[PDB]
Amino acid sequence: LEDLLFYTIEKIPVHKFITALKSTGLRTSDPRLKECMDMLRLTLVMLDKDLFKKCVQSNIVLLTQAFRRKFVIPDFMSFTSHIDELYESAKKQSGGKVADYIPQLAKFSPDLWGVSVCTVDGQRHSIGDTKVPFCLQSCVKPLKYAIAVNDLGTEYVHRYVGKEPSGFLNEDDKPHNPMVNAGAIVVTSLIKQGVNNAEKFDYVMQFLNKMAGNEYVGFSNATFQSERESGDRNFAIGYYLKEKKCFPEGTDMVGILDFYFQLCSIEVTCESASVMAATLANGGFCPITGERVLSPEAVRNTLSLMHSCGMYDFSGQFAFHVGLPAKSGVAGGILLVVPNVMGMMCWSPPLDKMGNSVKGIHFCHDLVSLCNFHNYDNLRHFAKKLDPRR
Amino acid sequence: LEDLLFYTIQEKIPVHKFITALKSTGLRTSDPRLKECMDMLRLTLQTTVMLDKDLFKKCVQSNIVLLTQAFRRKFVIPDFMSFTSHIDELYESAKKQSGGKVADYIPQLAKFSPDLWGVSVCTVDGQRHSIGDTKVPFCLQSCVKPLKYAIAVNDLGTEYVHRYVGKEPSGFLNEDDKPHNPMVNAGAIVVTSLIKQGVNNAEKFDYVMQFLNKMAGNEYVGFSNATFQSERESGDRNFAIGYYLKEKKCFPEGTDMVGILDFYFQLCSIEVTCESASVMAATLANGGFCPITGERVLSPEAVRNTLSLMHSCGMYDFSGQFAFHVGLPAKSGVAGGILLVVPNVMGMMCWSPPLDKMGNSVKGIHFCHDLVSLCNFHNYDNLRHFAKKLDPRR
Amino acid sequence: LEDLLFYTIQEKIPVHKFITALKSTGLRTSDPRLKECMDMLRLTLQTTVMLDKDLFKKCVQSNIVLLTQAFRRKFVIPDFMSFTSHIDELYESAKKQSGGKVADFSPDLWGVSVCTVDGQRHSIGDTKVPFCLQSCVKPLKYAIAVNDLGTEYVHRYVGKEPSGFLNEDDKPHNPMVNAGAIVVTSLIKQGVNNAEKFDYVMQFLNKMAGNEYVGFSNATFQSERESGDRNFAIGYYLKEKKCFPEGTDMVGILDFYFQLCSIEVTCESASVMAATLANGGFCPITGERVLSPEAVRNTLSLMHSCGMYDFSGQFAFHVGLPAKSGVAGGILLVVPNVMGMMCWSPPLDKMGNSVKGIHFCHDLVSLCNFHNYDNLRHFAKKLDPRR
Amino acid sequence: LEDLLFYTIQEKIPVHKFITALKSTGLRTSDPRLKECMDMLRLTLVMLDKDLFKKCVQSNIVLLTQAFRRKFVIPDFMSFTSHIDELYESAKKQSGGKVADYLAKFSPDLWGVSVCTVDGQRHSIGDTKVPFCLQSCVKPLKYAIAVNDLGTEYVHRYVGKEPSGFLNEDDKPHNPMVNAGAIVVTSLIKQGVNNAEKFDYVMQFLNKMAGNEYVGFSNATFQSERESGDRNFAIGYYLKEKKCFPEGTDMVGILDFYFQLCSIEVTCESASVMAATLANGGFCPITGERVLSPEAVRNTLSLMHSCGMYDFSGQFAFHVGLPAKSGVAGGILLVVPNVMGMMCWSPPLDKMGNSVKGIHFCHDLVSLCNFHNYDNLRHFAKKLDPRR
Repeated sequence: LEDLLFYTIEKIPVHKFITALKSTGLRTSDPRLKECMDMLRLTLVMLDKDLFKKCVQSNIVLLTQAFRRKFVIPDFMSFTSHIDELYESAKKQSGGKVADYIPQLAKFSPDLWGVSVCTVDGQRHSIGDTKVPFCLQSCVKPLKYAIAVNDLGTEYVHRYVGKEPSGFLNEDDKPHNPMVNAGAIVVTSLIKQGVNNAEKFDYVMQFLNKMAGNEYVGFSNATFQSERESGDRNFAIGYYLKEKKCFPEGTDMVGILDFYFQLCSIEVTCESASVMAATLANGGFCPITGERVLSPEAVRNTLSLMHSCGMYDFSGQFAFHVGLPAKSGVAGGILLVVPNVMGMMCWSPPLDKMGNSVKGIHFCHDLVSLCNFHNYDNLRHFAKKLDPRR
Repeated sequence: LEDLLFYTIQEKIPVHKFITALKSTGLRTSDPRLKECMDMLRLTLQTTVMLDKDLFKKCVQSNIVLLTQAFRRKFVIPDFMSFTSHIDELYESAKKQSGGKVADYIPQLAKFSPDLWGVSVCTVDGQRHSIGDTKVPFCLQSCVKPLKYAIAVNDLGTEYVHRYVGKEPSGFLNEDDKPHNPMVNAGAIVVTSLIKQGVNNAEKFDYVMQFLNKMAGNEYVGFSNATFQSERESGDRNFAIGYYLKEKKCFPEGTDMVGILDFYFQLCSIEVTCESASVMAATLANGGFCPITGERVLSPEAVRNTLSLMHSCGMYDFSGQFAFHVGLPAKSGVAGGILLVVPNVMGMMCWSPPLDKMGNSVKGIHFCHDLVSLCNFHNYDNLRHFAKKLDPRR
Repeated sequence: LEDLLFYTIQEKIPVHKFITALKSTGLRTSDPRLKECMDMLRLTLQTTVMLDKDLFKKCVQSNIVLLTQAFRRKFVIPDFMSFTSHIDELYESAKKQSGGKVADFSPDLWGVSVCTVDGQRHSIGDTKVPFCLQSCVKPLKYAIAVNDLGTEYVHRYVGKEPSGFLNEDDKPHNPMVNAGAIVVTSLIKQGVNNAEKFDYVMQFLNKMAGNEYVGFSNATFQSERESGDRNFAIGYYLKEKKCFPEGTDMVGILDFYFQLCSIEVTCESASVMAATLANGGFCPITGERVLSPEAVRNTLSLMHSCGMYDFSGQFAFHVGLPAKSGVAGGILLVVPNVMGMMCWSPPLDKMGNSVKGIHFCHDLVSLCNFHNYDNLRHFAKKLDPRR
Repeated sequence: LEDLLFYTIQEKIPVHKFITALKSTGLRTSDPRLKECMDMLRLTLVMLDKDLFKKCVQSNIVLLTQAFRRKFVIPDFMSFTSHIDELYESAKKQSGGKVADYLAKFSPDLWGVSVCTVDGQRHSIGDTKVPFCLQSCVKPLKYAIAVNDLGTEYVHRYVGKEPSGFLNEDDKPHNPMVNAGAIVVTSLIKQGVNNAEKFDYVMQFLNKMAGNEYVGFSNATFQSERESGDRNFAIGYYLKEKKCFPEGTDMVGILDFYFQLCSIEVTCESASVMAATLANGGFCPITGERVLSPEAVRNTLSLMHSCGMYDFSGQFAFHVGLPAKSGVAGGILLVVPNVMGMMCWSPPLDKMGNSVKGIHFCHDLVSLCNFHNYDNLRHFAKKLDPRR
């Protein structure tokens, strides 16, 4: 196992192993690599059979699979080369306008652009401004919906909200889906019922942590305050939803919107969020931690509704061309999921008429032109498309 | 080579025991890709029941690759015999769903017994299974919409086709005045206008028929003149659509709209069985390559576009719900057929005449829900973690 | 002058004889226009029961003109007694229709008040029972806005046409829908608090009613206030689309809005308001000009098209009279140039309109040609009260 | 009787003097109801005395008395037509809008306004006697015939009573004023008969309404409507599909009848009598004949009010406050209930599909006079009332 892996790389200089590992896409920071990385820390510049396996033994299974090219993208280093090329073609689109409707959204420089990819195997790549935290805004919708369905199951959740695109309420007298603001609001009321906004938020927060594999998650109070004061439309919705009895019994609405606004102000970076999208691409299992955050039905349902409802008015166009479930938000983030392969976060503040990141949208189209990630792309015949999984 | 495979089935090998092993891969002896081998076997049985290396290699030599993959269980569904057994269970479960009304609006659709129910599977590897009434021919009707839309996009390309017709569900014309998509009648009619322009219907129809043959691997494709006459006569709302389309200039220049409507009804009147249709379905599942004949019928462009639209628009008003729960591109028609594609896996046709309020076959819809509950074919199901679903792929 | 009148009713005229002929013109002795004359009779009765050219003239002098037109049969309904006879018959017929559901007031409560443009009054049923204007206030308050701010201003904020939340211009559809009524409410007496606002609208409402009963139900207000989720939704959507005038406090505007819906009237009191619109802005009993013709016309047009909720198209077609209904069960009904009236029954039909009222309005038009498009010269079988 | 009249008009009465007086009440010597009295005048034909006057005038003295005793709706007509002129001139200066090309022959310069009161008083200015197709203006007329023969309950079994805002909740067209409804109405009239007979009937009906003034048919327009009528065929098949026609209806035929109806020709003059008939409660003002039941006239006016102007109907009914019908030929059939009716014709149409000049004229008409539905008769403020 370890021995086998040992030769694969009479004495192994650590830095040689480190690079070999970093080329598989895995990060030394990987939670699943801790024991091995610690063991390396302990020993620390060259390793031998007995010793190597001493460090590696604990993680050997994951290390073997990285080195013996069994990850979803066998050649990651090449794949990231294309990601960079794509990232840069999109960088060249300066159009669109940053949402100014609140000061926190206005602050952001138009030229912040980043793409963070995390596969279902935990292979990571980043380019651009990945580490800059920004608000999930509408990107939180699929996430909290996932939490909702995960906790309460599909049937309960959809007693309250619809399964399809509108085209305020539908014929059943419920919001059309969780991706619209009315739907999202209703969903917000389903999560952790009978508890105060503080604990509710803590719960959701801890849940987003699991999804991120404990990568950066935060809260913008500045954004929250601005969301609250300027939230007149959301209030109009709340009051309508209340009058239509769309909420669970014993719901304090004004609280649900307070809660709702908070979720929208939850902060992420491209990195942290790409892992969240990976958890969705991995069937509920966080790729880096390996823990099961969400139930498959919750993930399935979410991926469905990001497909149909995800892009706002660009959803149909998006689904037809990109053919991938994705979530957009006013922050300029696009949470993009390629099922069974990877997930990613694209962030640029400038948005188009539809309200989606211009660069992100551009990048998504490009990404799918290049590789066959399109839902209806065929695995055996994809014509001239590049397949990163081979 | 073949040689290795001989040991993969004693010194001398009964012919019938080679057959049953082959037939168990889900493959059929009728397979066009098996012909050279199947013929050597039939010929050899003349020169007489049993074989030896050299004699075996004599028969299997041409088709070994396919035969090797089959006996090396390298096909999509490695255990086909087990998978089909589940299909039969789901079939029986749906057979118990007698609700729904057969479409009476014309004599040809009313002629059908409410109890005609069949399912046919064809994988991308040519593995076949059928149960219920597979052999009974019925009109595609709306099941033809994706197929003819595939043809247009194949010939004319995405960009052109969608100048005339839209890419998304309606939710008569969209904002740009094009029909909403190829899946609605307004769209299907427009698309019908795009195929084989500048020729008379007879040749247009023949072209479309050629195409359909290739897609069915030359299995049964036919025409019901009875239905065509009745579609023609009763087609008032299609004509309304035709005139609105002409008035709105949705058709290409020089289009003859009354003729395009004749062509349209003709296409709706094209006949298939569950078997022949399931192969057409598997082609879309196979990225444009007919799973049984190995020929490339459709461009990946066309196939992808079609699957997307069948996903969003294919189930009528049950589309949103269908895509959510079943999560497979599918197409329903008044005939009671459901053209179902599981990408990268297989394709199938479920046929029952009784329709639900949405217009979809009751037993079909029921079967499709069940199908996805059992196995993870749902678009967004995970290949690694599908919980307690079963995965025929392994 | 009055001389003539004298001989129109022997050497001496018993007073009762004068009152009874007067009350037959449909006029009421309480008519503010009759005050002087009636004051004089009560005084003469103190200085005692008969009148004479000099005594008479002394009483009827001040009021002659009205009293003259009254007895020259020159009012709009020349024969009132015979008209009110039919109203009573129409009342009893509609009374027999008990279908409908009360808002959640007895279901049995039903009543009709007629006030013509000449001040002629008739009342039957429970007409003194006070009830909330509710949506019946919408036209009245729109009339105030148009009156004060002019047509062009008011309609910068709200639309003139039936809906078919906001229209293409992002204004509410009209003053008759809630969104439109809430916006309109925002137009009246800007820059002042709700107390002074409410008074202003109330004094206006008093003039329209000829100072007849106008009141406010706080019980209703508190209810409409807590249960108002629908309107608060509308208030925020309105605020979000900037449909209000700059510097509007919407939460305050909504409170004002609930206040206007809670204003109480009676069938009688209200019928005068209706007759005011029928009179081109002049309260028929006082003679004061309450509203501008511009305002009165705009209101009637919108009551015609938008007034009955979803029954507007059907009501305007068949009845052809501008009218407004409210959840309280009242129907504000105006016959232009003729009269105005208030039908009130609590039980409502599926449309939100009073079962009895709606029935009455249909009956009314079938009998008399008041229909917008009925003809004055050839009405066929319809009776014409103006002759 | 007539003796009374005679003194009103010295010992003897030069005929021309009676003419000009007669013509000044707005009446026309061409007036059908004056026929007997006009006959007698040429019979005698340059002065008249009692006997002789009473001889010629006796015939119709009730009309001549009313006219000369200013008992007509507009007592001072000669003043009123002066304002109509001013209004006409004011409107004639609107050069905006486009002629319907889809008629192009018609010069955009053509503008005319014909007035006919409920008393038979006539006035014309601009291009009155140029014939033009009713087109959509025929819809209310068509509907009135239907409701006249078939009654309210039957006609509205097939078509709706209210504005749209293709079919309504009941699956019937929204009203007679939309092509869908108009087509349906057309299938209602004179059923069980061939289009040749159907057309003759509607033609005779329209004649009545016009008091036998010009009514005609443009085959040119008709052929063109048929060839370009794809929209109407689409509607036709949809109606057929939804079973909106009476059973046994030949849908393709109806469309043809429909096309023919839109191609019927009127002049501002003949058409104003039609509108006047609708203003007079179904009685043709000039003939005196009863053409339409009050039921039909009332229903027609209601629907013209709400549905008449296309998308401008709401804006129109609000401001103008008069029932009217507009058409692609640039015609506007305008009805003032109980007062008069008129046709305003200019080819160029605004974005709404309404005659630019006509619309402009109507607005001016109601600003000047209180003909507005909800204008008050006692207090109109600063408006002008032709009825006094």
